[PDB]
Amino acid sequence: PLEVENYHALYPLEPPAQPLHAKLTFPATTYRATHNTTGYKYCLRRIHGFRLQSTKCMTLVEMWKKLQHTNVVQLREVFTTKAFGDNSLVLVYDYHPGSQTLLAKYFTPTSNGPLLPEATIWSIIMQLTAGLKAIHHAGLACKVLDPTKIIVTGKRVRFSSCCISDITQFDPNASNPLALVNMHQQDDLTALGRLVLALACRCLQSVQRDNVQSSIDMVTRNYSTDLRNFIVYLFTTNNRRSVTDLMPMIGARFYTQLDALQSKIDMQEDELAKEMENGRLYRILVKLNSINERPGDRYMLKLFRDYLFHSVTEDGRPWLDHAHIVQCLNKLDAGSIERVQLMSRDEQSVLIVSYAELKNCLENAFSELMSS
Amino acid sequence: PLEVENYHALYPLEPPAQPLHAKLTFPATTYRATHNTTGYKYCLRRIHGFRLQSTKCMTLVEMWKKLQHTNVVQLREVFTTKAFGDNSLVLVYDYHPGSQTLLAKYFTPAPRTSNGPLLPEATIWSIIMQLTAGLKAIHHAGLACKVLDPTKIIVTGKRVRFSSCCISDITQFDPNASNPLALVNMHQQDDLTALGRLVLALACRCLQSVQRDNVQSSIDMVTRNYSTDLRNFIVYLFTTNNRRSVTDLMPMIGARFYTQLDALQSKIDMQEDELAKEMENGRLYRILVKLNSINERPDFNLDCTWSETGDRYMLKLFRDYLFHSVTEDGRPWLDHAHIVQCLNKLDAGSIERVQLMSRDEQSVLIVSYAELKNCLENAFSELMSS
Ligand SMILES: Nc1ncnc2c1ncn2[C@@H]1O[C@H](COP(=O)(O)OP(N)(=O)O)[C@@H](O)[C@H]1O
Ligand SMILES: Nc1ncnc2c1ncn2[C@@H]1O[C@H](COP(=O)(O)OP(N)(=O)O)[C@@H](O)[C@H]1O
Repeated sequence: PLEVENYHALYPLEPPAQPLHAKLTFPATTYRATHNTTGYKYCLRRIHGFRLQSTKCMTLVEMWKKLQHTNVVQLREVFTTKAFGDNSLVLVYDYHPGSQTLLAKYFTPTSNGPLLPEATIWSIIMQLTAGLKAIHHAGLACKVLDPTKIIVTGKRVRFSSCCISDITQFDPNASNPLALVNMHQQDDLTALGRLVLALACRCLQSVQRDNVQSSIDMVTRNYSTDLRNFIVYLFTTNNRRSVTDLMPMIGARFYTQLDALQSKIDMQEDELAKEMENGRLYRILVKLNSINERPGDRYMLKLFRDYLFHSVTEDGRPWLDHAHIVQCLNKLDAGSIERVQLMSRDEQSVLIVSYAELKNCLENAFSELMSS
Repeated sequence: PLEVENYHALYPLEPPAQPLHAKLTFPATTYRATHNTTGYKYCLRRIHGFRLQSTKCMTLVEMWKKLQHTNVVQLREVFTTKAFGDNSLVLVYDYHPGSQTLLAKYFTPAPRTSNGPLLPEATIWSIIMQLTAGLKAIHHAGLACKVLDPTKIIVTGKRVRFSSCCISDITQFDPNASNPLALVNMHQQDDLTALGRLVLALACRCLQSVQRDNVQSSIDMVTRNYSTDLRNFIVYLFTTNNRRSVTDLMPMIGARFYTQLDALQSKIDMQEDELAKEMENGRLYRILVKLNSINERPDFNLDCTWSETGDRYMLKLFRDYLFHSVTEDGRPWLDHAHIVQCLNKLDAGSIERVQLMSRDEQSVLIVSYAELKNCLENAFSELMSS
């Protein structure tokens, strides 16, 4: 299995994907792949020997593809295929690199590992809550919510494979569908509460039906009263629950998170401003190379091309400076007033040109070439 | 005036700084400056004909310096100098480029049509979420914006900032008072009021809607065309008998936080993309430089090298494959995307093979990219050693 219909270059993720419970476990596996047309790297998940029962399910998927939230791993497309040798349904998601499952992050062996700092638990709470708000608004339920089902790429938290579980369990013909999405949506909120308690305890089996109440008691000792009420709110099942209702409990923290994100944006704003250089170089040289090969002005650029890479040390040895080439190209891109002296292969001719002028020669030459 | 205290190549920002009213208007100009030691570019404000009275205001300037928030333009230093040709006090801020005042952005007219199509509500909240973020940061540090209004806020791309918060305190600062900072709380309330006017003015997008006479109906304007949350927001700020807090405004913004919190994360996503492509650009620019050194470099590099043979020739053919493509019309087809795909294949050195065709139709040459990379590597090292 090296080819799939709309993709190729598949690579197996680890750990191997868990087999999924429909009624009978359908062995299922998730893969790194590469798009055939663009060469983009995506993530695709195969569930073995599965065919969608009705077309209506397709409507449900369309909702899933349609949804777009930063806190949800994007669903890109879904197709049924026989290429693997067991005809199967594969879902393609965006591939987020170096990500590990939240289970992997925090529950792998103050218990197993130093109990999570409160600060972190809220940042998680805000991301997960945001995703849920987006999902529920979009008239969907996560369906399954638990440590394996959420992935953390760097500091970001994302609902990794939410659509799958909904697809597998869906009824094409359902008595009150919208009434059922309602119970499902609530379930998530109960499941959200169960998750965060596992986090605050940083022991997965704290959530145990038996254990939970003492686990809650622990939470309040080591963490704030707010985090308590939050967790206690999600657990009081009797009442209808909303992502909105959690809002005053997170409370003013939103400003800390909102504020943090802006300085991350300012962080990368600087980085990006520096590394933007690489781009200009790649592009400026690409214009120049295309110009040099294809056929006065053309000769001028060609002499300049010799200036950069045709160099010879007094002896006859080459003089390739990497740094010099970068400087000259940057000056060329800037179109600086400063002038360089070009020498023709003939001894007599010598050319004096401003970079700004030379940049024009390239700019003029390219446009005509594109035009033709 | 081309040299300053720490500063040279000062450039005049437009539109020109508005005069500053303390008692008698002091003409002012704001400048783009380059730091001499650092070469970093800052923004500095000169208010004309001034002398600081005392260290007392300085102790206050220290606090502004301590403070550092994303929604406020940073204060770096304040100094009094006689260089510009008179007595002036100059304040140095971080320079945010291409930024414009909030007044200029939303209130410049081209005509309820107002002067412009009423602002989208979503837009207004994001502004609210950023200004409130600013005051929350500033009060919490025991300060009052002192002046809040369309001119004093600048918008740099999507980012909204308090442009020159510190200036108001030093200019109006007095040697003798009940205390310098005894007054700060009434200032803070004055801010929260001033916030209300700004957002009301934005809703209407008519600047004069703030005026005493007009307000009630301006609020009436808001309620017709916007959410009743925005109504409550503007209205809450206007009750004056009550002591108030920036963080009291929270439930009114309410569920928007996810909305904003989300757009920022998507901005973070977009940058990681951009940041990624730049590194690729990095990888490939360098591959290209190695490619260029070799082609036609081999003028006399080797005596024995025979025409059209082995490594030098194979890389020449590859160069033609990238930059010497003809559209069926016979037009030069330069493919930007194609070139990037090929170089990545060469940089990665993939299993997959490509067909390199001579200018002669007869000659054709099929080579794996991994083999294709090897030629460049071996060709380059041979050249590097000399
Ligand atoms: N959408 C995704 N993009 C990139 N990597 C992903 C991903 N979803 C999951 N992964 C990676 O694969 C591992 C398990 O993912 P997956 O097989 O889909 O979830 P599972 N069956 O273990 O519950 C995780 O450690 C995670 O790093
Ligand atoms: N801190 C700052 N960094 C970069 N640019 C700034 C800035 N403060 C103001 N500007 C720009 O300079 C112009 C005038 O600045 P400013 O002096 O704040 O306006 P003013 N004095 O008439 O009230 C504005 O159009 C604004 O875009």
